[PDB]
Amino acid sequence: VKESKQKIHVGPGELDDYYGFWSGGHQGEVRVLGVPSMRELMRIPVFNVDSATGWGLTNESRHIMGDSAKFLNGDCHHPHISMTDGKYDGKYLFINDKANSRVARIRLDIMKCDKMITVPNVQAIHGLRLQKVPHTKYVFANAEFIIPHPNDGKVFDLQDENSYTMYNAIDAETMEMAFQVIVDGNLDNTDADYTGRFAAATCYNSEKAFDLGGMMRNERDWVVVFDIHAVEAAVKAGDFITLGDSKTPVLDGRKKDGKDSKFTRYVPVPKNPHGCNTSSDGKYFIAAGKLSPTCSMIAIDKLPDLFAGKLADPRDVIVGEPELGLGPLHTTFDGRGNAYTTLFIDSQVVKWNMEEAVRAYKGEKVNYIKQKLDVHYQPGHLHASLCETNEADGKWLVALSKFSKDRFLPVGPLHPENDQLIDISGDEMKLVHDGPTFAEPHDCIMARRDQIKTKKIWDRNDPFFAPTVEMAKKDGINLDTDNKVIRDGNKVRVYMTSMAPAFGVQEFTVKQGDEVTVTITNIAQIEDVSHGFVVVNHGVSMEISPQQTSSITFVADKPGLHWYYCSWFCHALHMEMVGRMMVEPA
Amino acid sequence: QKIHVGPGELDDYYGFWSGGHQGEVRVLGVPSMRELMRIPVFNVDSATGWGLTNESRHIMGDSAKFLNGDCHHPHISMTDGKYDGKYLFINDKANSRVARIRLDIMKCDKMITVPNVQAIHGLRLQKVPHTKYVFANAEFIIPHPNDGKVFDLQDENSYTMYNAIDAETMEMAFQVIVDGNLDNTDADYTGRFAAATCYNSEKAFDLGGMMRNERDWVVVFDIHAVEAAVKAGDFITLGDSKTPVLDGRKKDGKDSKFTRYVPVPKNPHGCNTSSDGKYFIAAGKLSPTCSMIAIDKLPDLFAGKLADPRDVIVGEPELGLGPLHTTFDGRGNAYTTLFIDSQVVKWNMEEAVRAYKGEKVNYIKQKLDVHYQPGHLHASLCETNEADGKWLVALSKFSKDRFLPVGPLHPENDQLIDISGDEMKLVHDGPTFAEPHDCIMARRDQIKTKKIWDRNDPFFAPTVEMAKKDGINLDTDNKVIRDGNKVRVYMTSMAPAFGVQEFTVKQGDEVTVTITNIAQIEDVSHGFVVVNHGVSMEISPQQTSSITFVADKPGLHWYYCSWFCHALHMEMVGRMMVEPAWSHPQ
Ligand code: CUZ
Ligand code: CUZ
Ligand code: CUA
Ligand code: CUA
Ligand SMILES: [Ca+2]
Ligand SMILES: [Ca+2]
Ligand SMILES: [Cl-]
Ligand SMILES: [Cl-]
Ligand SMILES: [Cl-]
Ligand SMILES: [K+]
Ligand SMILES: [K+]
Ligand code: NA
Ligand code: NA
Repeated sequence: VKESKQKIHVGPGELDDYYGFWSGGHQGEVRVLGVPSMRELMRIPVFNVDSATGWGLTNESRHIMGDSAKFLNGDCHHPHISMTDGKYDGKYLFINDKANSRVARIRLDIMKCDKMITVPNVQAIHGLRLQKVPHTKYVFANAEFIIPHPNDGKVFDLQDENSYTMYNAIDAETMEMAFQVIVDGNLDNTDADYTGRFAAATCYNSEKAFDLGGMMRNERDWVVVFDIHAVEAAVKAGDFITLGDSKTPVLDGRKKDGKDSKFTRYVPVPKNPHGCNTSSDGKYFIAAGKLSPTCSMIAIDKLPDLFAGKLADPRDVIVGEPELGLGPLHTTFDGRGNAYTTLFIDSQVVKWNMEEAVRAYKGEKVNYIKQKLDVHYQPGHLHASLCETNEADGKWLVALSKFSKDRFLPVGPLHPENDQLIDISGDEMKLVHDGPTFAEPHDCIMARRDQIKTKKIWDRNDPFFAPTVEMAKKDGINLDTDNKVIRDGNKVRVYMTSMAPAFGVQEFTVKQGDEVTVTITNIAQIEDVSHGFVVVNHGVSMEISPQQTSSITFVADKPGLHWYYCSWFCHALHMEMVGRMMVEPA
Repeated sequence: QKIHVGPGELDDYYGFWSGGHQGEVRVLGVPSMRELMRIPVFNVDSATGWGLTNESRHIMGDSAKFLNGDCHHPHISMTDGKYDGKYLFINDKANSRVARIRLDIMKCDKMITVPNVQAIHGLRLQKVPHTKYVFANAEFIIPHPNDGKVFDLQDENSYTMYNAIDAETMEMAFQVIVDGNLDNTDADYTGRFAAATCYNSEKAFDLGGMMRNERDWVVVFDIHAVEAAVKAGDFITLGDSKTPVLDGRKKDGKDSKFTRYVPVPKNPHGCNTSSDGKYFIAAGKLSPTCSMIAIDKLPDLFAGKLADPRDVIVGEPELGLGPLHTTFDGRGNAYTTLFIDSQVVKWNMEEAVRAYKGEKVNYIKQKLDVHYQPGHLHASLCETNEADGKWLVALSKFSKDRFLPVGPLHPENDQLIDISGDEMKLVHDGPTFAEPHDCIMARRDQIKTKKIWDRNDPFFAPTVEMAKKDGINLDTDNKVIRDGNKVRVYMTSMAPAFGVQEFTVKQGDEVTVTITNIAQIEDVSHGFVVVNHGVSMEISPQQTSSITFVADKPGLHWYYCSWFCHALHMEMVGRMMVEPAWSHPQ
């Protein structure tokens, strides 16, 4: 007998217990929440263009985005925190972009996106999870959609032998591709084991169809299990191919005339399975049945025997297949031996015991279902605190529901998502908070307060703006002191320090048509004294926080006087923290 | 007074938060302070496609080239000094715009770039007899014309202008040239008078010059005189704009027909009409006071029946350091933010008026500490004669230690305060991104939203018109129209299938995809994303949306529905096949 009795109210002056990291959904950012208050503490721009900080307008952000800076949209689903020894280490957050096929990395000490990669030769990065053990060496990323190779417009057929999709491994530390694995079918969600050897992904389009009925024809698709040691062995030996102009090593994980690859095993699982979730004790890859009212439990301890050819049938690694309810999509864990699964159709979370499910699969008459909690409505992902680590603490559960209906005030034709906080600390799940969120966060991740350490002010050698320091070095500028205008043909490079309530350069003059770069270094050493910089009617906007350098480039295409001002309320004289750009006519 | 809104309870008030330099408008539930919706206005929204869609870019006009905005002041249209819930208006300081949000669909439906001005800052609505005019301050003095021959702010032709926009047509109504500059503004409860603070009576560009004079002023406008001069044809026009321009400057000590300038210390900021309609209250900022302009003495002031403009001041209470903004409980109390002292000061307006007459009386009732450095504040219904004295939001600029650390950039602290009793009670600390400057609350029953679009809605009527030229009936048709190197795809959508699941174009074709969501159910929104083309939009029930992009890459390119709509949402996809350029002419 233990009761669910956790306090939910975080009063003024009190602090939240957990950080929540929410996908921004189709809006494209990452959002930082306090838990259990469910209040949004910060937005981290990633694939969106952020007017406030200038992400997507500044030179530093467009350098990180690369050529993909041309896109103003993203679609993210799956945020995950880097691990060491199966526990969060607080270093990085990774997230996917399904719209323009990217992975981004966020540095959790500065809460900014610091690296971004377009995954080559694929369309639509969806499933994403991190190696757990010995640490996050790889980011694993699913590309969802089968495409021709090459995709040059000569072949459009999905059934062609060179039409396929690929599992992707990115080096977490360098954010360069490590390798790709061609698979049969497609890829939905993915997870990793607690040794580093195995990773697994669900597949819903084993049929390689494009139409709705075609994609639901097979009784069973599969989860494909990857032998990462075997992949690495082959890469280290040089037996791989490359595709197109990408140097990425490409391994072939497809079955060929019935024969298995060294790199993959295909475990039949019903049906168009969706979630693929590693239990916190490291025993199971759990695939959520979706169209089948089940979850399928893959025993990780049997996978070495599967890849060694010691098992008669790939189904022999299935050790449980509990019937739970209508539309199982995702599973999480309290670390006490229970699994928690969203039922999309039944609109519930079901709590169930994994070892009892395994015994029931053997034919014991034991009831493994503990509780079904109604949620509102149609839940997708769910997340129990520390569930992706061997420290899963079984305290908080968030269920992320796609139809809010009447749970909030009406706000027009478009509705918010209902992210519901559930106390799981005791024997009964208890619903304690409905949190409306914009643009469908799909999944979220929680960390203990003590797992996250942030910088209070920037470091001057920070890699985030190191290329700007370099540019200034070429101009002979000491960013910490200098207030100067460099003229270079039709290029003008203003460098200034800023200190509330004044810009260090308060006027400058240019010729109509000049390309202007303005670089600002906030030399305050006080926490929270951010400055802004907006050029009126030029579409120019950016943030400069304490000890940061930020820069932005625009063309002075309009003759005349053009004011600039500080956008971040910084000082009693903030309205007067302004300057003039004077543009002499052509 | 209920503080906490439990699961399945609804908030009692809507709150409309400015998005600050992030450029959107945010809809909150009060008192829970949870964000229910984001309304993109000057930002590019990846989720809905605002800034990318043809409908949004049509509304933005040429300003669709800007990806940024800076908004501060949201206000709800009024009829007879009460909110009518028709429209929300907000300013853009970064690119000199005013936007209108239609509160039934919670979307920006009109936008205007105010001509011949720089930086739209202060903004407020006529109250009586209804909101005919939107009043908008241009904050910065510029040359006229601003063609790069004159840069000096002291030139005869260097000034800023007060701006009146027709609320219903969102076209310019008139502009009034003023001395000095403009900061905030408000309107009386008769329709005759509006008023604006000025902090740069010096027409300087540096900090000390802008602070030189002991008093700047509140400039009062006689809208009846302006209206009479425009009907009489007595105005000029500037540049290309047909907007009537009237001259509200003093010339040679002589007052204009349209303006009177009331001396007020010092670099005053806020400008707030009391809910009883008696006073324009100006916040003294650098002066530790507010200045109360008796609106009933204004007709006498404009008729030359007063010896000194100061004679319309009937109060100047000393309140504390850095008064910025004032709001009203409707019980004769005013609440003022003290930026430097970091407090809200509650004071009795009539008692302050007696103390100005010499009658010693303590008009200050309470000073509540806020965290930290408050800017604007807002009491529920404060801008109407229905000011109800229940809730107070103070919007503080430095949150320091009030929330978990999230890096060098800190959230703001919007603190909800109970003012229903004699004593202000701090009840909730609400972190917000990008510095909302101001907000506005409305009773739940003052807002009526549509659950599904009307098919004749002007938001997409231009698109319906385009479709008619192609002979399309958007409600039923699934057709691909070809026109040279343009392709216009029209389709219906019903979960979980796109009405046109595949189409083929030539490389380089300009593709418009128009989608009509023909669902009748609430909350069934679809999305549309073209992988790797930077294309993303929302289509809510009975909406038509369209987006245009270049099919610049040969090959097969997937599109998918981004808005979780169904159990088969992962499977709602389509294919664009792009034939290579080398296989087609040129
Ligand atoms: Cu992309 S899917 Cu269940 Cu993860 Cu939301
Ligand atoms: Cu623009 S000012 Cu007190 Cu409104 Cu914030
Ligand atoms: Cu710098 Cu406001
Ligand atoms: Cu249509 Cu999801
Ligand atoms: Ca299938
Ligand atoms: Ca002044
Ligand atoms: Cl998953
Ligand atoms: Cl338990
Ligand atoms: Cl104001
Ligand atoms: K939704
Ligand atoms: K701030
Ligand atoms: Na990169
Ligand atoms: Na317009």
